[PDB]
Amino acid sequence: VTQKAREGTINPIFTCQPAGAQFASIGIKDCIGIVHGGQGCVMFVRLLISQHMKESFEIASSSVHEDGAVFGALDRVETAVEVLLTRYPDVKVVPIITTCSTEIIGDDVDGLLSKLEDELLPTKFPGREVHLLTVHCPSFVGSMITGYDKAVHDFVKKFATKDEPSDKINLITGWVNPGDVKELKHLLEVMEVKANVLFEVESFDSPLMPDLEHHSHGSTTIEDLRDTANAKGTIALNRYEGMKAADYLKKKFKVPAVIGPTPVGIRNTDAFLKAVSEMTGQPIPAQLVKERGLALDAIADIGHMFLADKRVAIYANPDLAIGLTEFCLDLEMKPKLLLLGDDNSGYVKDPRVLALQENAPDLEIVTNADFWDLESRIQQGLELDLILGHSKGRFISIDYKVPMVRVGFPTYDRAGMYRHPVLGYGGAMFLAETMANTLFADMEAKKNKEWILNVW
Amino acid sequence: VTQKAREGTINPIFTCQPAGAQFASIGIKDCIGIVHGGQGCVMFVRLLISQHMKESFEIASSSVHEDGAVFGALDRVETAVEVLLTRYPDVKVVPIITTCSTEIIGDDVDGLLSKLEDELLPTKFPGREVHLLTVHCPSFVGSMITGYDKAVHDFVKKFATKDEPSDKINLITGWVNPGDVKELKHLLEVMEVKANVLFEVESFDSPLMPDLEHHSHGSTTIEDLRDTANAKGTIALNRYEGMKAADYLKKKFKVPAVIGPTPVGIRNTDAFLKAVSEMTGQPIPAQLVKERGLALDAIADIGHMFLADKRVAIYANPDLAIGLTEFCLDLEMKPKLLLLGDDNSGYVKDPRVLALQENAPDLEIVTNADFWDLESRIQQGLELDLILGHSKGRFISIDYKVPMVRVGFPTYDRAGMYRHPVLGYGGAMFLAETMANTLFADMEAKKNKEWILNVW
Amino acid sequence: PYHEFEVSKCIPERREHAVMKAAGEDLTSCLPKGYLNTIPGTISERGCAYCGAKHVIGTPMKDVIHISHGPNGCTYDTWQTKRYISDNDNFQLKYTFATDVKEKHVVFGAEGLLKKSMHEAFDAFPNIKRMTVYQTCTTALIGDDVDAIAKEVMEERGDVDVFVCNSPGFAGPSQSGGHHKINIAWLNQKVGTVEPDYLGEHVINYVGEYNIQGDQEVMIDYFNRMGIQVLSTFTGNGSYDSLRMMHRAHLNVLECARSAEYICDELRARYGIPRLDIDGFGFEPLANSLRKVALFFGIEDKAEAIIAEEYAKWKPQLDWYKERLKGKKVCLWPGGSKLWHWAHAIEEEMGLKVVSVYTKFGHQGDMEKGVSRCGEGALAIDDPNELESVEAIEMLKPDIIFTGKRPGEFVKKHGVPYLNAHAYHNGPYKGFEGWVRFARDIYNAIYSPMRQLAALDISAPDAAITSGFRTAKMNADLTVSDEVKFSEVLHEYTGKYDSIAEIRARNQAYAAEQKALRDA
Ligand code: CLF
Ligand code: CLF
Repeated sequence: VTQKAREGTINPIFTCQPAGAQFASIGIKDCIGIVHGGQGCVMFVRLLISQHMKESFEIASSSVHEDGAVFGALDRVETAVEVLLTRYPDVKVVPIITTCSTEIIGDDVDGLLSKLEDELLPTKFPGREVHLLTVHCPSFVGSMITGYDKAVHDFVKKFATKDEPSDKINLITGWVNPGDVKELKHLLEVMEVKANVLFEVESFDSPLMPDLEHHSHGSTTIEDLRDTANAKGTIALNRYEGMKAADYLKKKFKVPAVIGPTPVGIRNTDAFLKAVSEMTGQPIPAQLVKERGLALDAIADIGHMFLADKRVAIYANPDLAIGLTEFCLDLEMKPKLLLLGDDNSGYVKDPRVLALQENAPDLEIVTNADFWDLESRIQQGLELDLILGHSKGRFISIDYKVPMVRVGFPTYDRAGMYRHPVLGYGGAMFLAETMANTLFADMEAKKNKEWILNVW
Repeated sequence: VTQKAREGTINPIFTCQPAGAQFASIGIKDCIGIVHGGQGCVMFVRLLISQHMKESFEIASSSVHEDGAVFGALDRVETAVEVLLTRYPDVKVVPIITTCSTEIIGDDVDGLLSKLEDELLPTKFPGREVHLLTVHCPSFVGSMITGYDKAVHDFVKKFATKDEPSDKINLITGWVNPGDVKELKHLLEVMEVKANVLFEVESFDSPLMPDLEHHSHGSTTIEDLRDTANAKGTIALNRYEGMKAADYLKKKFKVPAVIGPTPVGIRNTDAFLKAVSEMTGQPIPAQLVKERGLALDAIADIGHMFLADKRVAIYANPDLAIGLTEFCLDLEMKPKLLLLGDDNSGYVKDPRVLALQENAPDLEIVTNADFWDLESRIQQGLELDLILGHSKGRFISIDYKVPMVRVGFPTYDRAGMYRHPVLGYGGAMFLAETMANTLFADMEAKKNKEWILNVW
Repeated sequence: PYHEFEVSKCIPERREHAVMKAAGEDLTSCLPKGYLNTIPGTISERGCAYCGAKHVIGTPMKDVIHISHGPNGCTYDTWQTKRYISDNDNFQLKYTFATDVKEKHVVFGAEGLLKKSMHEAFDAFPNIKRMTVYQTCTTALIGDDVDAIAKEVMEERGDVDVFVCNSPGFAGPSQSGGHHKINIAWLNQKVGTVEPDYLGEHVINYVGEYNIQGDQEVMIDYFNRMGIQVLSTFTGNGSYDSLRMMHRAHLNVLECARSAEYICDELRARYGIPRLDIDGFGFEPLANSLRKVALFFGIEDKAEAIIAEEYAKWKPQLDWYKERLKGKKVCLWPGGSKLWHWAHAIEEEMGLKVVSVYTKFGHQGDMEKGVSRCGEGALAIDDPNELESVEAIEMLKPDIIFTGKRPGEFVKKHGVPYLNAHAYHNGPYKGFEGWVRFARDIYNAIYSPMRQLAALDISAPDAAITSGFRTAKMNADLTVSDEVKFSEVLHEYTGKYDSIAEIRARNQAYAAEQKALRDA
């Protein structure tokens, strides 16, 4: 594994921790977060979520200015909570996300919560159900991935409450698209398994209705989060985006936790379903065999004809990127470069990465990568047929004429990618066919044996 | 409207009538057709269906040779029926499809059916349920569209039988993909409407199973076809692919027939649902309003930003092509060329076409077109941003650098296009987004304001 | 009178940030406040001072490494969100730089990391010899001395030049703090440090233009045709070294006075360079602006020739859309100058009725400009929040809204179409051709057949379900007369999807020709 030798960043792959906490927060029903810090820290993240989803989500700011930084800005947070609660009477959850600036100056937002709950909520909102929490997100640590992981842990720790036992499991999806959640919920529904899904982000896709306006929102409720303590078990798909919350549930309420695999491709979907079957006692039914068979038939049409020996560079959220690498290897492609864009120390200990090093021979893994890793390797002579990654690496694809399949977050340069799964059997079929069609369009653009697309 | 001035064909858009009858036949459960004529007439059609579906379907030949042409070849058909029935014990429907050669020499296949049912079936297959019919398909008349239309009429006329009345309607889909049928069946199921669907082609997409092999087949049964006579009404989506069967049902059994519209795009899907609602008495429910709203939200993201004023050439099956033209006009694009690839005289009297002539100003409609119509118009200076059409026009797209969205039949140069709808609200969202993504990939390949794909 | 919103009664400070124009009032009667601190928790639209400095003014420069001293997040958040293009192969859009400050650098100092990051960036891009270092929140609090590091790096390389922008996000109420900071910094550090190679007979500085979708290239084309040398452009499609030569221009042609008036006022005060405020948008404002510039140099006849030619080419097409757009209501919701650049021209030349304007960051000067150029009854808001915007829409019922992407996606879910006031839709919107492109965008958004389809409830018992198609022209022709509908002089927009390719391929030809003659 190669750690990036440069210390500065040229073209970052991820953004900072507060952005991840904000993205986790928008997945909860009746939740508006307050980002404690500068206005850019919230406005850019709302724009970035808007680029991915083409929808607007409500996140607030405490609006720290020069006097706030010099003199302390806890009064800004107190004002922000009051203004937000008076003007939005439907809000029940207010997470207070710190940024780099207020993490440096040491604003004690935890202690402020106690004062607010003892003074402001009982006085000016008597009888109203308001839950306040803090998510500490110093942007000079980690990345948006670690920010998301920490926020999920913080939401679960705030709400999970022991009660009567439930037959449900906890499914912590990780940072996934609305299309991914639909696929996972479909799998669980065929298997006849009830779950507390963290998070229900299908309602991110909101309809354009004739009369009743209907805005984009999350659908995970406080009741879902409260009931996490009473589940039969927790399956966290992403080790870097939800293992902290699952570890908390195991340690505090003795809820057994199964971490991974990310169900990318046929084989990892099987492993995910087997974990669900072990946790719940529910057999894998014949309908899933058929849906798996359909995905495999599509893959067989293109596999050793078009995907075998294709050279691929992959970057995404870490779990998705690693799972995509494994799926590409199963499809007989040749992954050449895997970019893991932050400083997490668990990558080199990850059993999935250790297996990749053992049996993926011509694959280079760069940890703490940026896009200059990919681009400067191409300039030095790395030859690729395909890239899997999100939209901020689009100019590498455009300028060096390597086609790219848009996966992960954010994918803003293609229409409706958030509505398609990359997880499950449906996602595997979608992924493999999108790779083939991306390659087909490239052969036609370059006139590269383009006559061969007739009797395959 | 322009009729093609040349008399010969350069690069035909459709194939001949027998191919259409063969495609209609593979949609019936336990049906293997015998193409009466030369072996090429069946082998090429099996290959063509294979190109579209990447699956193999059983169609037989009577294998007419030189002595079969000079002398009679009805003995070949008698032998073919016996051989096919002995070696395939599960077959119940055997349509005899004639070709150009046996239509020219006047082989009396209708009279042969009477002899076969009086002598061969009672004697060598006693008690076996075998239905034989003829489909007369002289390839020097019409095209594969007229062949399909005639075969649907012939299947319905063979089987439809008056019985106890049924609450079902008849849905004659026309020549559509398995993805199209799934969408239409979804719409009917939300509306709570039972239908005799002609044809059930979702099982064209067969799974790759672990143990028990399962081949591609059609799922419309003899019982479905028998019950067509007892329906509340018939909705034929395509005027050129199913209006004859619907007219027969009205004339013979007084089953009211509603012809069209082809539910391509938002507006025509509404009209189709209103026809279903009028026929059945069933209201349009709120779930369909939501699914329609979702499709409209996707369209609104791309419409006046990327689709408005795009110049489009369209060819497909006639009904789909006309409906695609109407959808493109609703999307604010500028259709420039519509190619209707056969000699049907109903196009110029088609009310949809008359409306296009009235309010689509810069649109040229070519009837009896071939691909040289499109290509020679580009060589003379027609400028296009997009093409909608099937795969046999791919070299126009490749050589003149006009992107193409693969619609209709056959689409063999892209993976899995048969699994996506172009009908209904789901099809409208899929169509509009595929057109946007085709345009996006083209801007990136040509570096044509490709920086603009960031904050749309 | 001061407009108080139902949603803002609990925050009474908001009352004096909105006015409604009333007959019998002038600028001295009432005026919304501006350039104040933001009320926390309002979900306002405001950004940070780093945005105003780096994202808005700094990055447009095309031959510069723009490196932010801070963690990756600030750099990522402003990357690939803007549409200022350049003829340097869009270097400023494709490459972005951070020092990637970590916790060890916060605790122990990040100046060694900054120096090493600067050397790495110069090493990776050896054809780039210019650099700007931007402060973020993190490195501005801890007291990193960027200026000393820039001095050290310059002397170690010997062939690079570094500009320092100390504009952290918290240092100001909005992007406006950033505008002011970067203007004064560039003036004090960089202006006067390079001499022009050639000075023509009529030299201008084009100030306050950021080349959104080629807006600057459109304006350079006009100036070339009048024989006017644009010494430098601040800063769209601008080169570092030309901007160091600003002290040698005969005239400052100021487009956006919200972001660049500081450097213009100081160049006027120091070097005696006159300041000429112009409009780039509209037919009549753009014509008058060209007339003034040509008049200053005594070359008026050249401007008149451009104007006649452009009117003959584009006025018939603009009037086609103007006839179909009369009486339609619009909310004008940019951040800054585009509210007063557009409010009067859009009403006069497209027939639209401007029912509301707002600014995110503009001072009281922008509001006095905007209130002056708007009609009576228009709603003028300063530092709007999301709930105020919803209330305004429910009160004013606009047919289209000009706003940002994310605000546009919000108002979409309330029935209204939007055009991107910031990044444009099918831009550039400057020029005579650009105004026609703007009118077509407005007409396409308003008269979309999809918009009427979305308004239709198909589950209603007697729903007006139809089949076939409709076009925007069918919808818009329902509003015009027979004389307009069958006019033989009005026709739709006849322009390419990329109008800048031909304009840019003309500015470059001119440059080549001028070089040839000069070198001879
Ligand atoms: S055995 Fe061979 S392919 Fe067959 S016809 Fe004969 S030469 Fe030709 Fe032709 S037009 Fe269609 S495909 Fe046939 S029915 Fe006639
Ligand atoms: S890493 Fe914020 S955008 Fe920045 S200069 Fe401060 S206001 Fe402006 Fe991450 S938490 Fe945020 S986005 Fe950066 S500041 Fe830090």
